[PDB]
Amino acid sequence: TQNPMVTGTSVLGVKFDCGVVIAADMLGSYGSLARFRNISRIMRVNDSTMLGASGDYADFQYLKQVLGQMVIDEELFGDGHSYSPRAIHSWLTRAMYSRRSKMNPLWNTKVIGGYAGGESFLGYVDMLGVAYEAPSLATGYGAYLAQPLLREVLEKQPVLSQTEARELVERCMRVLYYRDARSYNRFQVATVTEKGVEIEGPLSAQTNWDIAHMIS
Amino acid sequence: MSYDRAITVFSPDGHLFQVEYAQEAVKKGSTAVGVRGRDIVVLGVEKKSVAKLQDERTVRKICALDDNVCMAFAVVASVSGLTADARIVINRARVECQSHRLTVGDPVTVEYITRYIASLKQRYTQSNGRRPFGISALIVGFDFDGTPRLYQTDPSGTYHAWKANAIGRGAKSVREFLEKNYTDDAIETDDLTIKLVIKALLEVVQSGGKNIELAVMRRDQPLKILSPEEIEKYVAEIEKEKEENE
Amino acid sequence: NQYDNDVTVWSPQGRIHQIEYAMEAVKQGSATVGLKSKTHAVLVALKRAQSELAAHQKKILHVDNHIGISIAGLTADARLLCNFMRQECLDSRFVFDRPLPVSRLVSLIGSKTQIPTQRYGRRPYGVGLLIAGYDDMGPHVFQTCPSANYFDCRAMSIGARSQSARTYLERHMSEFMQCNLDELVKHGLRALRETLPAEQDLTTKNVSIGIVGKDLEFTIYDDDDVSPFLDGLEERPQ
Amino acid sequence: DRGVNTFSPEGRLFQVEYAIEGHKLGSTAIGIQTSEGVCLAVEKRITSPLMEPSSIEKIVEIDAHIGCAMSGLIADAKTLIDKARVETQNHWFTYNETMTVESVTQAVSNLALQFGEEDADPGAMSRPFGVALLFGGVDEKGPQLFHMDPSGTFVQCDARAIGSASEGAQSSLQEVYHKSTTLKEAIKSSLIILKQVMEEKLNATNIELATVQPGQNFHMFTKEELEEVIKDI
Amino acid sequence: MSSIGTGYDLSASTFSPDGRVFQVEYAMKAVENSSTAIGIRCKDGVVFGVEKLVLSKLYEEGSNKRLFNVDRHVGMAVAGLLADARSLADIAREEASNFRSNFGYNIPLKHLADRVAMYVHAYTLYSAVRPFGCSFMLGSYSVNDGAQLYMIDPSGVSYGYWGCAIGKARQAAKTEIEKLQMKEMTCRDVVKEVAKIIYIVHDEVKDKAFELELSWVGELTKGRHEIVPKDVREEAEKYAKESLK
Amino acid sequence: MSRRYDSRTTIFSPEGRLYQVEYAMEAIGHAGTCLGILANDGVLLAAERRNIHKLLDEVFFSEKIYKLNEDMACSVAGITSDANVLTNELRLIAQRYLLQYQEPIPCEQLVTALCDIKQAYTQFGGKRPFGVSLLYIGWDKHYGFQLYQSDPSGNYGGWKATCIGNNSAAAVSMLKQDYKEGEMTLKSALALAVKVLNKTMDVSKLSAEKVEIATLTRENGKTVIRVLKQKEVEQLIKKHEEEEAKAER
Amino acid sequence: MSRGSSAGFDRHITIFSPEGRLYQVEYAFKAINQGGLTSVAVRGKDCAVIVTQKKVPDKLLDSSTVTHLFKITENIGCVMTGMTADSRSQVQRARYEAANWKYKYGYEIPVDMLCKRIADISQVYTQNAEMRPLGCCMILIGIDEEQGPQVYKCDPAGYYCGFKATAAGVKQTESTSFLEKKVKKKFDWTFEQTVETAITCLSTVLSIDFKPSEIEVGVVTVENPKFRILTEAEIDAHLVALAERD
Amino acid sequence: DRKIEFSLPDLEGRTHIFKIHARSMSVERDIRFELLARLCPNSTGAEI
Amino acid sequence: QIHSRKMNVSPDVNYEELARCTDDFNGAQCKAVCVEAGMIALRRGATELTHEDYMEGILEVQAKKKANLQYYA
Amino acid sequence: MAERGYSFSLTTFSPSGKLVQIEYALAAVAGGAPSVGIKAANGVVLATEKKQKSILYDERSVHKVEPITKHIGLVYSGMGPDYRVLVHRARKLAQQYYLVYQEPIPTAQLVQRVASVMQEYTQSGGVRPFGVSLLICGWNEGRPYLFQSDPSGAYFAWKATAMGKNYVNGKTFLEKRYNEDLELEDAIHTAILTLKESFEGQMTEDNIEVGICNEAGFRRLTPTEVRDYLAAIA
Repeated sequence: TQNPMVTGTSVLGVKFDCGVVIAADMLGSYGSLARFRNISRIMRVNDSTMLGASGDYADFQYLKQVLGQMVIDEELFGDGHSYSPRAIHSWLTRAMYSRRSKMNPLWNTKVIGGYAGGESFLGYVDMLGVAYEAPSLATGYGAYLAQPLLREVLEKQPVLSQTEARELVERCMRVLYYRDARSYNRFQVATVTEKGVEIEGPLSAQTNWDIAHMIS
Repeated sequence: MSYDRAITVFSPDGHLFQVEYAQEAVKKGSTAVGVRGRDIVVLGVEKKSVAKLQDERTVRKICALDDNVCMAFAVVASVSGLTADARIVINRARVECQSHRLTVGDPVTVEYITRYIASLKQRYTQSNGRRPFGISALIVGFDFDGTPRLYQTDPSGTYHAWKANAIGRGAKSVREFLEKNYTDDAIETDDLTIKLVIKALLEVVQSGGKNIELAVMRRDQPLKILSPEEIEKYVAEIEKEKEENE
Repeated sequence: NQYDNDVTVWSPQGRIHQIEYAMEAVKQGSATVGLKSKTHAVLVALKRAQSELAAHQKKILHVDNHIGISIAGLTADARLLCNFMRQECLDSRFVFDRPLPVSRLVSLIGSKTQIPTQRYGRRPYGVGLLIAGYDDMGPHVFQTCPSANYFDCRAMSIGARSQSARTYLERHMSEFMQCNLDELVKHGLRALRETLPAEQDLTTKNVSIGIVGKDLEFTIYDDDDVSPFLDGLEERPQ
Repeated sequence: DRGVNTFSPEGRLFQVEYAIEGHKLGSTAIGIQTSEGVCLAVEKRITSPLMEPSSIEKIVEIDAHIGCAMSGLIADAKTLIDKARVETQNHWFTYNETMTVESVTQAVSNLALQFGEEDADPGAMSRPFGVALLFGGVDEKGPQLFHMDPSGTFVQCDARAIGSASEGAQSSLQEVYHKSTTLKEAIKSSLIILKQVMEEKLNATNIELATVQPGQNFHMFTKEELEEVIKDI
Repeated sequence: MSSIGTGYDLSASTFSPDGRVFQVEYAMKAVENSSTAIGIRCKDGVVFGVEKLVLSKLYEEGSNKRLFNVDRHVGMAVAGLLADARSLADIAREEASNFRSNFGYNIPLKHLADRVAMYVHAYTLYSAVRPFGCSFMLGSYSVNDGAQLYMIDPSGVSYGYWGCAIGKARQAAKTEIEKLQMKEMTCRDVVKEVAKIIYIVHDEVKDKAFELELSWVGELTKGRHEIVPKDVREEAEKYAKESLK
Repeated sequence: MSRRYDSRTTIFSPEGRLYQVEYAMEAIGHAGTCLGILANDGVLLAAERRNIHKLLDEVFFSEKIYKLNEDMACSVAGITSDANVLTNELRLIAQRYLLQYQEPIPCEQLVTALCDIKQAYTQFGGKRPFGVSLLYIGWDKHYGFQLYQSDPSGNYGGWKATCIGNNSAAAVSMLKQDYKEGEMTLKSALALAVKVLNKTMDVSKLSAEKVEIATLTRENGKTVIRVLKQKEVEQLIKKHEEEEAKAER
Repeated sequence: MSRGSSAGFDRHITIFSPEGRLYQVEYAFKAINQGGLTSVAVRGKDCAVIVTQKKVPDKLLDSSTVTHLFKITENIGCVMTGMTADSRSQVQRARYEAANWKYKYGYEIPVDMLCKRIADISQVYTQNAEMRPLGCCMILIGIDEEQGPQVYKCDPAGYYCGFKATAAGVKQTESTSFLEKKVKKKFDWTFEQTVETAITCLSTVLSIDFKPSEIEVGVVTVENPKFRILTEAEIDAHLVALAERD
Repeated sequence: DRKIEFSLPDLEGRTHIFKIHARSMSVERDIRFELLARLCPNSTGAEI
Repeated sequence: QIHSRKMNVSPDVNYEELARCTDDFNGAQCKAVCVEAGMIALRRGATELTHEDYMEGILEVQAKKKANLQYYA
Repeated sequence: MAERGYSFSLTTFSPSGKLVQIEYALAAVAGGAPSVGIKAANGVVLATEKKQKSILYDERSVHKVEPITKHIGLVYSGMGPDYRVLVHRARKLAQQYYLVYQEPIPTAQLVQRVASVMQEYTQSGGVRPFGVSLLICGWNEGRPYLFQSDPSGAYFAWKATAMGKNYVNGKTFLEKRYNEDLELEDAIHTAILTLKESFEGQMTEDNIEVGICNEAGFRRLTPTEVRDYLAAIA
């Protein structure tokens, strides 16, 4: 059980899976330790025309992964005319890489969430710093996994999948809670959705504020 | 370059050119006979190619590769008395034998070195640029068990054990000759074992018994090369009995 | 003759003969049918034999228990690819952890078969392989031939006198998708009977059948385990 | 300078057609499969009774419980066996059950056509195997004997005889053996067939008999042990 | 004779008295045996149009492999020996793969074509492997230098074109492209244009019966190389049929 | 045969017997005579250098007789171009032996190390066979002064008098004939060396431009090897010369 | 016949012909005549100028995209002359060699060293048994920041010779002769002069005279710290000046 | 119309023709001819 | 095609499919093949030349012979 | 078969006993520019025909008498590529030598080491020999040196020799005119005459380069300096 002291972190990557789409929110803020150097930052990338990848935790470890997944995707599409890669092979091969790098004791964690459909099935895969792949109803990794995911679990517990409206209220609730409870981040989120044409998610914008407990 | 010229071409003969050809060399230069005895398996050579100003210590036609396995050879090719080809084969086979001891102990068996040597020429047939060695060695020895063995290898690299086998100056001829002399009595008696070797050599006798060099080797023990002087003692008496059969 | 002794000797046509001579081995070798529905992929094979004291040669091979191949041509070249393919599968579950797509493997072998046709004197592999597979996408019937060119086909038949089988597949292009596991197998027998004379039809002992699809994993059926599939005997014209 | 492989206009390798002719020159191998074992019988190809029948590499061990008999070019066979041997003993170490006789057969057939030199590969051969092999061993489904030949044709066999006349070796098998019958009789049938392809009449000296059973496993026979199985001609 | 078909091609370590080895000239002949692949360059992408020779109607997609995806902005339409077609696809692609990792950006076509061209000529030099003998085009839309179209022939010569066609009807086709406009106009207007050239050139002493395949690589597909949709393909084809008659 | 299946050493003979070696032996005969005679306080080597021309820079006195080690020297008969790689190789082996053994290296050991490289070149690796026979001269304390002969093929023998070069057959028999055993001294073996060298060679005059002479002499129990300089060489020639002159008309 | 002799190994694997020059190397020169690219390079004191046919056969080709001027260093430039297949392979090779060097030395490369170094690489191609020499000529332009503008040319095999004025192509002998008169009666150089002299000599030999979208003139001027392609805008200006000049 | 490669008599075909000649002259019957035919390579009818 | 006109046109022969199977057979050789195809057909009790009949004819006409050396042939 | 394959190869031996290949290499050098080298015994001179004719050659960084190290120069004939690799390796080896001893390499040790390298190509098969014959000059230890290394990979000691165009005639003049021990200035005069025998088309305003090696060291000389000697004796 591990968690390296991160320098340049993306704290949170939100994710809930729906019927043909995924809605992801990705933190705008890039903390480089305590100082927040860069907000503008979208951590969700476009690999290909039917895949997307969104990661939280170290951003450096992310940028190393985006080009590598780019060369793996480039080998696979060559074979067809418009064939696109399934989520599971790329995410699982990367899992084996992180299990090996975890054993090497000086390393930095990243945890990514891939959405793709390259099969006859829409796959939601995760590669973690610890490694494993699984399906999830609603997901959050890193700092989300620790504190909001449990709030999400609470919800998930009697009602297996939430509605659209209820996920939006939670998102709004959530950003408040992260700024308040975790440090590095900001309220500021980018809303990114991936679909069968590519990933679309414009620049991170400010959203609801409340670092007030003077009112509580 | 031509198809026939190339090292690759399996030929209508149904067997690779360079393997076939190495097999047609196992007569002429030097003669090596080895017979099996209970107490000594003995190899003898005739012709070390010595003018008797040339060192006999330098030329080994009977070299002990192990401490209970020894081998004697002969072969055909261009330029007489040719120490070189035989000499590389002694060097790789002897080191390998010492390396075997280090890995898995005690004196290494007759049959194992012979298996290694036959495969050594074989692997070369796959390997780049390499033809097999044209050599047949009469691997003579005792096992760690003490079970006497007499083994022979051929140029392709198929090996068989025999009770007694002879090569060189016409392989086929010396094999045939040795079969009249061999008896089950010959193997039991220590005097007869030496004479059986000498008896095959003599049908291409050259220059005394000082030319002919014999060794006895025992169960775990180093090669003992009998004096060039001792050999002469057997030849004078035997040579007379020899004339009569052929 | 002369072009194929080497490879670097190019022809006055502009096409290498070593590849063309390699295709003719495929004509010597066993007739095969490979067909797909859209849930299943069926390999219907003709077994040939050297002795009838010995069991007839299994022409469905396990590459993995989800893709299998049926071989037509040089057997030594076939087995060499069989092993190569087998390891690739093992590799794919080992790293990726899933059932290997047929599509990733035909392309990978297609890259590898090109290399010795270009290497000086070396063969193009004188074997045509029909890979029948059901992966996550659904069924694929793939052709690799001695040319590194591969086809994605719905149904094709390769091997000795398979041409006669191909004509019946064209009539029944429509029927394939529509067909069940049982039905698709009866068409493979129909296609397979064309290969053989108008004096005779199929027997249990010269037919090997390999089924992979939605219903069950890759199982190979031998000498008399073919029987429940087998029943269905259709027209052979003169 | 030149290539390696040469296809004939007939549509098949020249070197592979030559490799078949290669088989006709050598020893003979008969293997007979029973559900009580697989026996392999081969001649050394005698010319003197001084040649021991006690320990001669014609039947060699791939594994502790798999024996392999060769025909054709004898020498070259020992290299095929060595490659199969390394694969088989690693599998035996790992599994501690049995190493499929069928896999081993499939593996060797890869070595038949692979060969390159002259600006291809230094690690690959300059020749085709003109070896045909009978791998007879004991496996978890049962005792199995597989036949491989220079073309690379892996086929499963209940009973197969291959020799210096391929047509001859099998035809004698038709007369004498039938698939199902005792272990003792399977050996009996190997020897009769072996004598038929061979020039000369059967003796203890001319052959080596090795039986692989699930009950005894591979046994390499020595001269006292040879006399026992000879009794049944 | 300007070529000998036995003598000076016994090894790939040869030259010939004119200055060019005969094996390379034969390699242009190999491309003649197959049908034509045309690709016309816009400034908003490239559009390919290849005619694919068919023998059966049990063929489905990913058959013959006339269109390859070299990258997520590089397209390839090929002509000639399909066997040879797979290795050239590998060579371009591997160069692309290393490039993507290290450099971290979209490849400029000006660099790729010369870089690949070196490799195509490099097999010809060697006698470890024989010359190539399929011809290909690279067509890319990038922000790196815009839309660019190159053609690399099995000799290893790389040249710029707004319109190139490689086949056995390459000479007749290239002239035909020059009469039409496509240089400045969008991929959507162009697709129609690539199809018609193939039908008009289409002879019965240089080609056989074909099914049309066309391909995008431009702004509409958002960089990436995809095959044109069936609906769109059939309108581009419908003009192609009308234009011949 | 009716055609060689050689044209490379990555392909081999149509008999499996290597013709190239017999042409190599002929190559020593083309080149000038090399002879070694034994002495009872040294060993000396006499060789005919490639250079006969008047114009010699003469910075080297070693151009066919190379001193390798602090115990051994060798000579070349054959192609000069071949020695240069060999001589540097021999230096490495010779010092390599000392490092482990630290003994006055025996002549039989140095020669066997070299024979490994020559036999491999002929078998594979695509390298052309050698065309030099080298004569190794050295001292060990276990048999004495020794002379060994190495052949292009890897064929070796210990001698105490041997000659190769300018028809080998004649030369070895002649060198033996004039050699005596246990009657010798270094000055007289040297005077004799020129005389025999004169007879095998076409010249009846011979000079230090034509010839290069080396001694290996053991002093105070250690072997000092020098290849001699021209004025010293001339003195051995003039000693011989008076006798040669009487033969002549 | 032709230069060299077919007999023996010299086209199967690269081993010298009787001439002592490789069979492939003598043939290697002939490869320029195959190309049809005729170049003359003239050296100023303010710039080094190269003028070559760009070989655009039709305006269907894009004049910009087609090139034969390459940027092989940070401001060293070259032009390719001869068989195009050879020419791209040489360009890419030169580029690797160029980058490595720039780093090591740590500053931009002398024109002389770059030509010398490619000349060493091309010998490698000659010597190796699989490969064959390059059939092309690289004409490098650049201004050394000591000596001044230098024009070098490397031959197909990898011959190197110094040049202050050079020509290469089909009509190599004729182009060098027109330039030889101009070198003798040396004008004082400026951007315009040097360019005018290069084009004029190439236009006498061919006797057509160039179009302003069919040649590519490449300069390394003191005003640019980059390698620059003149393009149609600049060339058109020099071309109308030629007719009028004399 | 056709090309046929003319090949030497197979193993059954040579045994059969020898049998016919063998009976005519004085031979010991149980004949070792079969053992020799199988051992040896392809042998023509003239040869037997 | 031209040869099928000479004899008869069966539903079974498909020219496109046939071309793939075989390699390097010219006109003269082909005529011999069509004559051979007919030989097969007469044995069957047919007048039709089947697709299988054309194929088989190809093998008899060359150097190739029944009962091949190869163990896949 | 015939003689063609056997004799040419250096993957196997010539049946002549000496290799027909090195002889081929000398012919190459004959087709090259004419080069003379003479050790005076007051210094060494290397002179060669260098093609200017209008000054078409950069003589500011590229030459035909070229320094390996401080006091060693080489002048060459024959194949141009073969030489360029030979120069670069030779300087590399020299620099390793200057690094270790702290003395620039002498000609006599250098030729022997250089010969080992050229022998490797004369041994290796598929690899042809270096087709340059080198004239190495030097002044080290207080003594001038001139050596000849031929394409075989052998080194020979000469006081004066000739290469390039009509070498047979060069060697004959050298023996005839040359005397042991002379002045370096008189020595250049006979070297320019040695070239003049088989120059071809004769010298223009300057169409030769000479480099001198002496007590102060090896220096290639400038076109002006070179011209002064040519007036004295053409």
